[PDB]
Amino acid sequence: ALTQPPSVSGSPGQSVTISCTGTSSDIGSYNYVSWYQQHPGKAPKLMIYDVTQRPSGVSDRFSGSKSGNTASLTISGLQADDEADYYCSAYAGRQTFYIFGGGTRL
Amino acid sequence: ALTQPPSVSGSPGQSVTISCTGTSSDIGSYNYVSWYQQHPGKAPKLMIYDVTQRPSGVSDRFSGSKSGNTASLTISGLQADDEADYYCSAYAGRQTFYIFGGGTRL
Amino acid sequence: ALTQPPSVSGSPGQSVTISCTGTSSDIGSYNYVSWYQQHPGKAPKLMIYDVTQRPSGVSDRFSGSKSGNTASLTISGLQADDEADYYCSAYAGRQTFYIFGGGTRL
Amino acid sequence: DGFLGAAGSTMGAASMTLTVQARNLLSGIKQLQARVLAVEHYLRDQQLLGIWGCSGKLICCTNVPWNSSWSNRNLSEIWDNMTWLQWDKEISNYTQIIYGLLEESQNQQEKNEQDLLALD
Amino acid sequence: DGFLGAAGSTMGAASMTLTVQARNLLSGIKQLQARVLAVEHYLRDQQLLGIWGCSGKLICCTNVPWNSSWSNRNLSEIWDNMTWLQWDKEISNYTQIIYGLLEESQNQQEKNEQDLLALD
Amino acid sequence: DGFLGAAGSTMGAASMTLTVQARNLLSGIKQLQARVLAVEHYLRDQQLLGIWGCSGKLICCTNVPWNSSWSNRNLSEIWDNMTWLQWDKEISNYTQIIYGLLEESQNQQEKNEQDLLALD
Amino acid sequence: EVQLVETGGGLVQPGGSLKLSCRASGYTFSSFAMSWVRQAPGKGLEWVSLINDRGGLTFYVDSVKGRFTISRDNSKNTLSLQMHSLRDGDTAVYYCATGGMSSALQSSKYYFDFWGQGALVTV
Amino acid sequence: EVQLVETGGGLVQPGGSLKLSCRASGYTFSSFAMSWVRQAPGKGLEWVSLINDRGGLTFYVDSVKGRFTISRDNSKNTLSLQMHSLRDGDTAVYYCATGGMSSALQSSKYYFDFWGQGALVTV
Amino acid sequence: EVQLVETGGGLVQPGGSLKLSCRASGYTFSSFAMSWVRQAPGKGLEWVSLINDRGGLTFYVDSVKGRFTISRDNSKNTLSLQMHSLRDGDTAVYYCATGGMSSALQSSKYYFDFWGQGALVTV
Ligand SMILES: *[C@@H]1O[C@H](CO)[C@@H](O)[C@H](O)[C@H]1NC(C)=O
Ligand SMILES: *[C@@H]1O[C@H](CO)[C@@H](O)[C@H](O)[C@H]1NC(C)=O
Ligand SMILES: *[C@@H]1O[C@H](CO)[C@@H](O)[C@H](O)[C@H]1NC(C)=O
Ligand SMILES: *[C@@H]1O[C@H](CO)[C@@H](O)[C@H](O)[C@H]1NC(C)=O
Ligand SMILES: *[C@@H]1O[C@H](CO)[C@@H](O)[C@H](O)[C@H]1NC(C)=O
Ligand SMILES: *[C@@H]1O[C@H](CO)[C@@H](O)[C@H](O)[C@H]1NC(C)=O
Ligand SMILES: *[C@@H]1O[C@H](CO)[C@@H](O)[C@H](O)[C@H]1NC(C)=O
Ligand SMILES: *[C@@H]1O[C@H](CO)[C@@H](O)[C@H](O)[C@H]1NC(C)=O
Ligand SMILES: *[C@@H]1O[C@H](CO)[C@@H](O)[C@H](O)[C@H]1NC(C)=O
Ligand SMILES: *[C@@H]1O[C@H](CO)[C@@H](O)[C@H](O)[C@H]1NC(C)=O
Ligand SMILES: *[C@@H]1O[C@H](CO)[C@@H](O)[C@H](O)[C@H]1NC(C)=O
Ligand SMILES: *[C@@H]1O[C@H](CO)[C@@H](O)[C@H](O)[C@H]1NC(C)=O
Repeated sequence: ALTQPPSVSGSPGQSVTISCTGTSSDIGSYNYVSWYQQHPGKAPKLMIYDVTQRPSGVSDRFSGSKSGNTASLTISGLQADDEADYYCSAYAGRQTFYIFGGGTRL
Repeated sequence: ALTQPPSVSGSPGQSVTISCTGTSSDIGSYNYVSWYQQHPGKAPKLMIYDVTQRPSGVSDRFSGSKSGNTASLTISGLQADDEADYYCSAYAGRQTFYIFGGGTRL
Repeated sequence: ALTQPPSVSGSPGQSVTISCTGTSSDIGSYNYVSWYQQHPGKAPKLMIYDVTQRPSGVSDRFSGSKSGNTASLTISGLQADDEADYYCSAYAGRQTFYIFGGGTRL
Repeated sequence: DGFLGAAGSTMGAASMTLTVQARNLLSGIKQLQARVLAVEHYLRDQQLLGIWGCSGKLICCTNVPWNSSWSNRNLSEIWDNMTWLQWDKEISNYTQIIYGLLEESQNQQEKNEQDLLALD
Repeated sequence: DGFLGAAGSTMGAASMTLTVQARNLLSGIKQLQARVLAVEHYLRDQQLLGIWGCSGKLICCTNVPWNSSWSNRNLSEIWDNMTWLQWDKEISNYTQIIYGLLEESQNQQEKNEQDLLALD
Repeated sequence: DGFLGAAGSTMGAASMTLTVQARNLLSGIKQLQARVLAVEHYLRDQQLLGIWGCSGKLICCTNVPWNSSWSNRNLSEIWDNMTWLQWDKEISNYTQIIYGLLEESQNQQEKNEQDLLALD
Repeated sequence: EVQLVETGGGLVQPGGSLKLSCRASGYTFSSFAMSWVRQAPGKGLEWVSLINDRGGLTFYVDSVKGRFTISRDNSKNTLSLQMHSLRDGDTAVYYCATGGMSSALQSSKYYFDFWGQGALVTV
Repeated sequence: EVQLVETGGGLVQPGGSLKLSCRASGYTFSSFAMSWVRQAPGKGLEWVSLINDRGGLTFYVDSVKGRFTISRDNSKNTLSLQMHSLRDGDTAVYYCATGGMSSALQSSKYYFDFWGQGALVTV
Repeated sequence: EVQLVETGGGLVQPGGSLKLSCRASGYTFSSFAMSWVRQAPGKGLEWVSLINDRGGLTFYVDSVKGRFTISRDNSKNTLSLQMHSLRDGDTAVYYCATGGMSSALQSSKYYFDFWGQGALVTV
């Protein structure tokens, strides 16, 4: 599993970063670290895919990157409706297809 | 190894069942669960092979079946000369060829 | 790793044997057990290779053999300048290429 | 024995002489035409083995199940009590069906291998 | 469809009919010369596939990277919006370059396999 | 170099040009007969490689041990101090023996593979 | 536009079985790989199984390799997961999702593009 | 009619070796696969090794893979197991048996069809 | 006559990287396989990595498989080991050596024929 902070918060309008840390066999070796936003009571929806790509229909406030074995999602302009459980999901090769991190309560 | 009851008994003439329980990678996946009867001081002889097949020369009182991961041998018409150590033997694929259970003292 | 005596010694001029003991998957299966002499402060140099072969330039006092899973280096005619840390190195196949033993202080 | 020595032998025993007949498959205008046609026949058989995914093999196992309608004989009956001439007559009417299935099986295998290779 | 039925189809769809065209590749002196030349052509293509390390395969993945100068189209654009005739014209000038690279790649692979096998 | 450029080179160096000679192996009635015979020769060599279990390979390792009676030279002596012409003359008398052993080795391998595949 | 709806059973006892099927609409079903992901009631998400677009090649997480079967019918636009044994640790909301794989001639995914609403499987 | 008789050594010390050979009669030896099974004095049966009918392809249980060699001579009707190291845990009655495998062109076995009397190997 | 000289960095902190290069002279570099061996300050020798004579095929000890890259340039007569992460347990004197492999057409080695002086890498 990937490590995520149990809880992240900030003032409305502030840019808030949620990190995800893995190892060399997953985040490091493969540039496929997607991010999902799960509202309570709802199914997760895709927010970020590959490393820096954003699905059509997603606000330009959600962006991210990868360095070493650490990936991060930065949400600029924090809104009241952005507080949801966020998850990172990394490709880990053919033997382990996907590894999810623990959720972060924003 | 496969699990068998340490001891089984019954009245002469009674139908007595000796079970053998394995897991999905052996009894479950492969329908090759033979049974052997080992008289004290003697080599084991084949009593049942495949799942329901009986070798020629074997009395029709010995029969069996398989359900889920449990195989069983039923001996109808129990005789005084049928008390012997019975073993189940299951095929477990190419990596583990055969697994024997603990003996049952009938 | 291979097992070697922590310390070996003898009188000058005496033939002194340093053993190396492994297992069947290494010393036993493959006849490639080299020996090295490491003088303090210096890089190791090759003394014995294969099982009984000696590199050109090496004195004929250094010889060895293999029996079972035990290899040995015998140094006849022990000199004051022969006291160095000796190591055995065995080939262990394709999965583990080389295994070194602990050093012996002669 | 030599070429076709196993023709009267059981199907099992004759499988150990597959190389002998194979060697003897390849070994004035009409004569030249005959040689050209022999070459084309040989290549048609090799192409067919290629399509099925066998290539340079004399014994090739596949993923096509036996229908049981083509022949309902026991496995030991076929291999121990029949010759290849009798077998060829026995399933002549199903030869093209079997060939079609073999081609389809290899096509699916090739796509699955390609997609398996595509995984990073 | 049958022979060349997929000629106007996209590159992706036509890959499922590779066996049909393959079967139709092999299927008075001038006529005999024509048959001989058809055989030589077929064998030249088979030899070339052999050299590249593909042998009896219709779809063969390799270790040669795409240069991006040969064609800079998107992967989905090439496979979903083009036919094979258009593609063949688009990269005609780079065919021999690609073939040369494929030959070199297999030669290195063969040596590495031999040296890997040499390890006790 | 090009075709046969390595003919005078050592056995080791010439193994890196195996594809060049291979390409040049395939590249009025008497002329047509000559082309047909060239095709038959090529196919005989390919069939022989197929029987041995090598198929589309230029370097093929096998399971037949070296007898030591065929040649007792050192491995480095053969590969570094001899040409292929000298080697071919040196072991000409044992060529058919080696070929026979190679055929037998593949036959056993095929049966063992089939029986290994038969295990559930 | 694009929709995925999970339909399946409710409460199952240990040692039984339960089939869960996802119905797809709004896109070409046969053009995308499908997978199942589950969320235990008090935990995050974990991947369970993956099937390609054709349906012939499948992958599973080791914890379910001998218990779950994943299959699809591209003519019925239906993805089915048939689960056996169903241990107490298998209680979770199961979701079907589009993505997770691409068949060599398509651009890479390695992400789950579209998610259904999910169905709760209780042991 | 069908008979199998084990002949071999008695008491061996740890680190030594012992060869055990099974002589067959009453059936065509070369037509059947052969295997060895052992029974510790106070336990049940366990499989030790398997050799096919030709003798070229062999399988072993992991606990003896680097110690035991199984071979057969179909002209001598003899099955031989050559054991090395022979640890205290190897004390058992060893039996040779016909069955356990079939060479693709034969009906399936996956059972041990005929057993010998056995011989006791003591470490 | 034959010489191998290691050149590289000194003190590195955990999480960084360090490249160590061995320069060869006195023999044909491209004719021999090369390897790296390390000695912790208070221990004996252990094998780290092996590269063949061509440089295309490499092997590593499991403890460094995801961290170290071994490469060679046969025109520059240079062997390079690029190390990442560099944990406290990686402090050692690193040596480059000729031997450890032979490319099928050469007589067997399976020994390290020639050693350099070594360079100390401290974490
Ligand atoms: C011919 O048939 C007889 C049947 O008894 C058999 O014993 C013999 O070996 C056969 N010979 C062959 C196939 O050459
Ligand atoms: C056997 O062949 C018949 C057609 O003759 C077909 O309908 C049936 O499905 C086949 N059996 C199998 C198992 O494919
Ligand atoms: C074929 O096998 C069946 C058992 O499934 C048996 O009843 C029948 O007699 C066998 N026939 C032959 C010719 O062996
Ligand atoms: C093939 O079909 C013809 C139809 O007339 C029939 O007479 C013949 O017996 C069939 N052969 C086989 C082997 O089914
Ligand atoms: C021809 O092109 C049209 C484009 O709309 C496509 O729908 C149709 O399937 C194509 N037919 C072929 C390639 O046979
Ligand atoms: C692409 O081709 C050019 C020559 O046209 C070459 O210089 C360049 O290195 C190639 N790119 C790659 C990645 O090989
Ligand atoms: C190709 O991919 C790029 C993104 O890398 C995109 O911007 C472009 O529009 C794509 N072109 C086509 C024809 O799909
Ligand atoms: C190939 O080169 C010729 C040079 O005249 C050029 O006209 C033609 O467009 C080129 N074709 C491609 C596909 O690059
Ligand atoms: C010819 O032989 C000489 C021997 O000194 C060698 O140096 C040279 O490279 C050889 N040339 C070839 C094989 O082309
Ligand atoms: C070498 O060849 C001779 C026959 O010339 C043969 O008797 C001998 O057994 C062969 N050696 C090996 C190891 O096969
Ligand atoms: C061959 O190797 C032996 C050692 O086994 C050696 O004595 C002999 O001189 C070598 N010959 C050549 C030509 O290298
Ligand atoms: C082959 O045999 C002939 C027999 O006369 C002999 O003269 C010749 O030297 C032999 N050649 C080899 C390479 O053994």
